[PDB]
Amino acid sequence: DEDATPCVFTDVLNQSKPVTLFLYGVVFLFGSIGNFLVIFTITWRRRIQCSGDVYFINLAAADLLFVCTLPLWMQYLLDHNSLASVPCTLLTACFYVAMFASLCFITEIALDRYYAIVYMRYRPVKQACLFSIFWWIFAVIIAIPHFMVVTKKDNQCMTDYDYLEVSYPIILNVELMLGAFVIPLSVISYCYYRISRIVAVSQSRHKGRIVRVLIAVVLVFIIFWLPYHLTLFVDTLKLLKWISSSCEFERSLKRALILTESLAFCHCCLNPLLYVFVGTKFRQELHCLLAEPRGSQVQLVESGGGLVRPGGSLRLSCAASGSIFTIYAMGWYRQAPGKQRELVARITFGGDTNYADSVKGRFTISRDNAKNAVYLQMNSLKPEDTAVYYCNAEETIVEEADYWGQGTQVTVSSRALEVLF
Amino acid sequence: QLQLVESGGGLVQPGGSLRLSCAASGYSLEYYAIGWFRQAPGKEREGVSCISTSVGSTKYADSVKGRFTISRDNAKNTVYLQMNSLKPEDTAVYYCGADLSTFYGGNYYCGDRGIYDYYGQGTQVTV
Amino acid sequence: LLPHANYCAITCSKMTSKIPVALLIHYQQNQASCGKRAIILETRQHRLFCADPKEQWVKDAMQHLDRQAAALT
Ligand SMILES: CC(C)CCC[C@@H](C)[C@H]1CC[C@H]2[C@@H]3CC=C4C[C@@H](O)CC[C@]4(C)[C@H]3CC[C@]12C
Ligand SMILES: CC(C)CCC[C@@H](C)[C@H]1CC[C@H]2[C@@H]3CC=C4C[C@@H](O)CC[C@]4(C)[C@H]3CC[C@]12C
Ligand SMILES: CCCCCCCC/C=C/CCCCCCCC(=O)OC[C@H](O)CO
Ligand SMILES: CCCCCCCC/C=C/CCCCCCCC(=O)OC[C@H](O)CO
Ligand SMILES: CCCCCCCC/C=C\CCCCCCCC(=O)OC[C@H](O)CO
Ligand SMILES: [Zn+2]
Repeated sequence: DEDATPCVFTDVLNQSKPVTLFLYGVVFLFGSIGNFLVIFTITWRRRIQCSGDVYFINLAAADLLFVCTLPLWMQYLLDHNSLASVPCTLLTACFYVAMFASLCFITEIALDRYYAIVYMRYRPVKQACLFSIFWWIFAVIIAIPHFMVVTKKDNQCMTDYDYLEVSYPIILNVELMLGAFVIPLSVISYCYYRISRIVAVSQSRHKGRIVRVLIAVVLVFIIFWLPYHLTLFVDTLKLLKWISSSCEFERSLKRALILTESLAFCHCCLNPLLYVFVGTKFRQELHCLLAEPRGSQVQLVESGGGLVRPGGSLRLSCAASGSIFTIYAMGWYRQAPGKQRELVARITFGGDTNYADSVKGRFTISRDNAKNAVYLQMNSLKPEDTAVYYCNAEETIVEEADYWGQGTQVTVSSRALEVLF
Repeated sequence: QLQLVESGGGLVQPGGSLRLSCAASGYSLEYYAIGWFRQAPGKEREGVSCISTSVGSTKYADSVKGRFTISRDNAKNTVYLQMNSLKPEDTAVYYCGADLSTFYGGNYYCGDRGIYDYYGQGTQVTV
Repeated sequence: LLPHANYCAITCSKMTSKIPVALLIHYQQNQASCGKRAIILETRQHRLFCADPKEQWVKDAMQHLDRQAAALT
């Protein structure tokens, strides 16, 4: 009579369940905290300045929707009766919408930084918000066939395989393997390879850390997602009858699927450390909110200062002497003798401008991307504007703003001159 | 704001010695390059001395190099120009101004033809 | 929860060719399982076997067992 008998998993599930519940609590703890600090850092007492900030918040929002479902799933593991047939599908919906959106914006980070570095295509804040809407819509419509089929059958929320064809779980794995891993990893790898190959030869004073940051993004993505997709590959090979599979093999593969699944959930906790909190600007900003023998590289040469009577006009000019391709925004700062440094005019390469309250309406800031030049027309000058105007430049990915000029003097008054000879 | 006040004068024949005391009123002048310039009745302006924020920089005129001596002091926010061995050419109304020209970095190096902005009422040195 | 990593206790790899109607004692519909609908046939030998539900010989074996399994009826 003998043939293949049912392969039982009662002990594998009993040993894997405590690990999954533990990791779920860990992912929920750090994932919700880490992604809240991201949104809090880029919104609290500050406007969104670049296109990267838009995608960072949207990335943190997708991770938030994911981690907020884990305490619901924890109640599901502790007792299967707790989840009905209608919240499961809806709760499963938030898993795939948030999962695909997380991968969509991760891909958009590389693309946004790809077109900016090599193709000199900069996106204003207004456009980044529009693309985020498109990605969220695209993430929902592409997840429909992934959660709409999951129902509650035999008191377990499961993929209803009886109402589908036998080819469906094979196609579902192949689509998930290439759609969620191959394609995202190929884009972010090609983009960051092209970017790294350009920055490594530029004269940027952070070219070293820029490459290390971009490599970490790729490495972390692999070391957290590959074990899950590599287990689906050998699971798909099992369903495809390409390899043999005994009962013991299916038990080892089952535990691997459970363990590697909890490993992949940790990746949404690392996204704040991979994009946002790796830049010094976000490090200094978070501190101010949490409440606790030769020249080097590219120097900013300034010119266009001088003296003018009250009501005149001047044109300050600033440009980068070296060849650097990672600057995304520049601005002007000033410091009167004995006073602190204040912002007067900042413009990004996308077009979004930002002026101070006292200056708005008199000075007009403009830039040139092809020459990395920024000009400040200072019309209707007042005696209170007398200070030393410094030029500042900000850098992408590394989020550094340690590019400063020597400082030019601008004096607006009824001065007196005395030639010394 | 910052306004300068000079309080050094008097009437001394050639050979006398006065002290030109320029005090700052409103802002401690640790941060400006302050220099002295004079103007005799009927003549154009001309600078005689200059001192900066940096410790080593100093400037004097061609006809007074060595005869005068300028020095900064944070006591009462006052620089001093000691006039020694006066000449009839020194008969002029001296003014104390702050130079706002040639700021290389950190400190205002004293410069030729430096624009002055905050200067006092003036003192009369009759020789 | 990602696919194939759900908590199912029973998985069937192959179905039985034929079970004689006089050797089975009980069939239990899968309380929980990963794959398609699978009926667990318990023989007189107290050994479990997987069976496909959409079969002519399995359908009648489910009518014979269910009728005789009714205690004292
Ligand atoms: C840098 C990356 C690869 C980190 C390494 C993660 C390790 C733990 C990953 C990489 C390849 C994965 C394996 C791929 C294939 C299978 C065969 C299956 O029958 C048991 C699980 C098993 C054995 C996976 C276990 C986890 C695994 C070994
Ligand atoms: C960052 C590091 C810790 C990740 C390491 C991955 C570890 C935790 C996971 C990934 C795949 C898992 C293995 C995959 C399959 C099996 C076969 C099973 O019969 C025994 C457990 C065992 C051997 C698992 C043990 C733990 C395992 C290796
Ligand atoms: C089962 C029924 C559904 C279950 C639902 C579970 C709870 C969902 C909570 C998600 C957190 C949302 C975090 C906040 C997201 C908004 C972030 C934000 O401020 O907006 C971004 C901005 O608009 C871009 O420009
Ligand atoms: C609660 C569990 C505790 C686990 C704690 C793990 C924290 C380590 C982070 C790993 C991934 C993020 C790595 C960030 C990669 C950045 C590398 C980088 O920027 O290099 C530094 C630079 O060269 C000089 O500043
Ligand atoms: C087997 C099934 C596998 C499924 C795998 C799915 C892979 C999805 C990838 C791309 C689709 C997204 C297309 C989005 C097109 C947007 C074009 C656009 O917005 O243009 C911007 C313009 O180029 C400014 O640079
Ligand atoms: Zn019988």
